[PDB]
Amino acid sequence: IKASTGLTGLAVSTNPHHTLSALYGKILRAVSKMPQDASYRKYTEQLVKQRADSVAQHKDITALEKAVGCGQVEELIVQAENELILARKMLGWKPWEKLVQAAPAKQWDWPPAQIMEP
Amino acid sequence: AVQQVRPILSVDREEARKRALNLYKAWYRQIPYIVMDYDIPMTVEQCRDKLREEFVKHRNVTDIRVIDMLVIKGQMELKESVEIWKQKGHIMRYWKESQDPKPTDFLSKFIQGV
Amino acid sequence: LSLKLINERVLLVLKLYDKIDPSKLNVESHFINDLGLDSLDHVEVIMAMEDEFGFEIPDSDAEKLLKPADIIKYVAD
Amino acid sequence: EPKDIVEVPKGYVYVNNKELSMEFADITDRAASTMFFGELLRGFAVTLAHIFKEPATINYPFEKGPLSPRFRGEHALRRYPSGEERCIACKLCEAICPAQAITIEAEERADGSRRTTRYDIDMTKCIYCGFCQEACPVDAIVEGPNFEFSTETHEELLYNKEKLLCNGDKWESEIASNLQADHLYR
Amino acid sequence: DKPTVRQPDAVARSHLSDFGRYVAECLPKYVQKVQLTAGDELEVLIAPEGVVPVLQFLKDHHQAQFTNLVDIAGVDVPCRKNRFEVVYNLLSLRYNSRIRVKTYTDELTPLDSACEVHKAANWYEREIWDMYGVFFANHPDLRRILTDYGFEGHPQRRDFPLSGYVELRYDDEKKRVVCEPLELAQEFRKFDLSAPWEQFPNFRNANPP
Ligand code: SF4
Ligand code: SF4
Repeated sequence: IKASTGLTGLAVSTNPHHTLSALYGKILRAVSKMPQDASYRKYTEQLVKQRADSVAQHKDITALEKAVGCGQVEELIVQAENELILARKMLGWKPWEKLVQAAPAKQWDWPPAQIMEP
Repeated sequence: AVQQVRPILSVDREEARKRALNLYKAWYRQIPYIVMDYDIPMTVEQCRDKLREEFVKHRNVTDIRVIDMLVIKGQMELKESVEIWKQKGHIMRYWKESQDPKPTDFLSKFIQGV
Repeated sequence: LSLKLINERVLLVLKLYDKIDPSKLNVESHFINDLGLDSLDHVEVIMAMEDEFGFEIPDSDAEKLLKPADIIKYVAD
Repeated sequence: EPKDIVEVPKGYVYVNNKELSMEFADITDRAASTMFFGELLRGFAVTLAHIFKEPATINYPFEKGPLSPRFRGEHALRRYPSGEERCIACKLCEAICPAQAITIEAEERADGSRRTTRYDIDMTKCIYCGFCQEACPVDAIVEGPNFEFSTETHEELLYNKEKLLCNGDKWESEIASNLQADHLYR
Repeated sequence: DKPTVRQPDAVARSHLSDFGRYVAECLPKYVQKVQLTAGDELEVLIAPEGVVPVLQFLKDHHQAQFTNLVDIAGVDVPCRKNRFEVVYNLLSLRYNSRIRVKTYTDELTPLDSACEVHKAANWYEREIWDMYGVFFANHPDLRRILTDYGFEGHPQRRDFPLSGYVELRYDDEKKRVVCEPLELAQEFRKFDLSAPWEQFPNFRNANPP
C-alpha cells in the first residue's frame, strides 16, 4: 500500500472501489431526476458511466489509477463528491432552461464610445 | 419611466426608514463612547447636533435604493467608529475646521477673487 | 401595577425634554403631530425612555406607540 | 541513505521524502546530537571561523565605488564642442518623462535659433529612470554620474536651466567619457 | 516565415474552442455569449444572475474543474447603461487551462458574491466595493480595504479626478492632520495623445450592432 498521498490533509483511503462505486451510483440517480433534454444530463451519464465502468476491471488501486487517469484515487473521490453537490444544486438551479436575460445593445462591444451609422 | 429591477435591501420606503432609523440608534448610542475613547475636543451635545444635521444633509433623497446605500455607508462608518479603527483626525473630519467658511455674498466673492 | 411608577417615569421624560411644548403634553399627546416632534425627535424620545427604564424596545413599537400613554402601556408591559 | 516516502518522477525533487531511520545507530546518533548539541557546535565553530574572513566594508568616502558607465544620477545639460547649448527644445524629454518632472518653454533667441528659455527639472518628482536621455535626439540632457547631491532644503532640489547648465560644465569630462563608451552600444 | 509575429498554440485553440461550445450548451439560461479572444484565452459572457451558478458549475463539474479564482478584476465603462463590468479569471490545474468569466452591473443594483463559492474571493469583493462601489449581496463583511478611513467616493471610476478632491496637511492650532480642498503646486499637465489616422482597419466595422 502506498505510504502517503503526497499531499497534506489528503489521507490514504482504503476501500476506494466501494466509495467510488457508491459515489457514482448517487450521482447517476441525481442526474436521473433531471429532465431528459438537458445537455448537462446527456454528458454526465456517459462520463460517469465510463468512469463507473472502468471502476471494476482493475482491482488493483494503482491499475485503476492508470486506467482512469485524471489523477489519483484520493483526489478522484473528491471529484466525485463535488459533482454530487453539483447535481443537487443543478436540479435546484434549472439551468437547462433558455436565456433569462438578453444583453442590452452595445453591452459586450469593444472598443467603447464610438459613434455609429444607423 | 419605471424600471423593473433588483432590490438591494429594502423593498419599500417604510422598510428604508426602519433601516435608516436603526442606524440612527447605533450612532446616537455610540456618541458617548467616542467622546471618551477619542481624545478630541468635541463634546456629546455637539456630536449629537452634528449627527442630526448630517442626516439632514440629505433629506430629499427619494429613491428606495439610494436611501438603502446611504444606510449601507452609515453602518460601515458606525462600525469603524464603534471599534476604534479610525483616528482622531478621521473622526473630526466632519467639522472641516481647517478652512474658514469662504465668502459667499457677491461683493466678498468679487473682492476676494473667483 | 406600579402605575404611579410607570406614569411618573413616563411623564418626567417629556416633562423634562428639550424640543417640546410643556402645555399640550397630554398622555394622549401624539408625539408625531400633536406634540410637533419630528420622527427623529420621536426616536430619541423613546430612547431616553430606554435610558430611564433600561428596556430593550422593538422598532415595531415605534409605530405601535403614538402617545405617552402608549409607552405607559409598553412600560408597565 | 534512507529510502523515500513518496515515489517521485522527474522534473521534481521532494525535499522531505527522506525517512528518519529507526536503526539503533541512527537513533543514538540523534540522541547524542541532542544531549551534546553537536549541531550547535557545528554552527558555533562556523561563526568563530568566519571572524577570520576580512570584512568587505568600503572605507567611504575615501575608498568608494564601484559603479558602471550607465549609472543614472545627477542631471546635466550638455554643450557642443563649441560651447553652444545642445538642447533645441524639441520637448520629447518632457513628453516621455514618466513623472512629468520636466517643464520647458522655448522661443527664438535673437539669432533666430530654436532654444529654451526655461528648462526645469524637479528631482523630487524625477525617478532617475533615464527615459529623458534615451529620448533626446541630440544628447542634450543626460543622467550625469554624480549622486551625492543632497540638500538641507526642499526648494534647493528644483533645478532650473542655470543650475543644470552649471552641472554640465562641471561634469563635462566624465560625461564625455561615458558617452564615448556607450554611444555605439546604447 | 515571420519571426517577429508569434504563432499561437493552435491545438490549444482547438480544445478551448470545442470546450467553449460545451459550456454554452450546458448552461443555456445563463451563458449569454462565449467568445474566443485572439490571445487564445476564452471569455464567457453571462447575465448578472448566473454569476454563482457559472462559477459553481466550473469549479465542480469534471470537465471544468476550475478550482482557483485568480482575481476579480473590475472594469468601468461609461456609455454602457449598466457600466461596471466584472471579470472572474479562473484556472484549472487538472487540465492546465485558463478561463475568464465576465458580467455587468450598474452603480446601483447589487451583485452576487463569490464568497460562498471560492473562499479566495472574499478580499476581492471588498476591493471592488472600495474601488468602484459595486455592492455584493450575501458578502459576509463588506468593509473597505485600500482607501483610508472616511474616504468618500470610489476612485477607480473614470468620472473621478485623478488627484482626488481633498488632501491632507498638519495643523499646529489643533496638533492634528486635517483634510483640505485640493491645491496643486503644478497642475497635472495632460497630453492629448489622440490618433488622427486610423491605424487598425480590421476592428473598424467588425463588432457592429
Ligand atoms: S529632448 Fe533634448 S533637445 Fe529635446 S527639449 Fe529635451 S533636452 Fe532639449
Ligand atoms: S530620469 Fe525619467 S523621471 Fe527623471 S527627468 Fe528623466 S525621464 Fe523624467
